[PDB]
Amino acid sequence: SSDPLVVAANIIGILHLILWILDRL
Amino acid sequence: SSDPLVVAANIIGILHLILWILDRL
Amino acid sequence: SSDPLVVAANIIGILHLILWILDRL
Amino acid sequence: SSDPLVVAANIIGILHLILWILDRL
Ligand SMILES: [Ca+2]
Ligand SMILES: [Ca+2]
Ligand SMILES: [Ca+2]
Repeated sequence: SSDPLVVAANIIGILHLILWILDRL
Repeated sequence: SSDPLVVAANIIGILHLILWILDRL
Repeated sequence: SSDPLVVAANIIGILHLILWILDRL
Repeated sequence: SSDPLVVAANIIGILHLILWILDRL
């Protein structure tokens, strides 16, 4: 299986990066 | 039995995301 | 082996940190 | 033992959060 906390970590990090890039652009 | 390291990572990432959103708003 | 999801977490985090530093400077 | 890839994830996120706060403050 996969750790649900690591998936959550990825989701949070990906969203933060995406929202920040779109904010700047 | 969750990994505290991974829990810490989620707390940091989520706090950072929330603090950044609220600052931009 | 290493968890691919933890590898993705590092890649995302360090990319975000690098892009933000570069943006600011 | 602790997973070093998870330690690094915490170090990156913590550094990034701190740098961003200090930059805003
Ligand atoms: Ca503000
Ligand atoms: Ca710039
Ligand atoms: Ca500044």
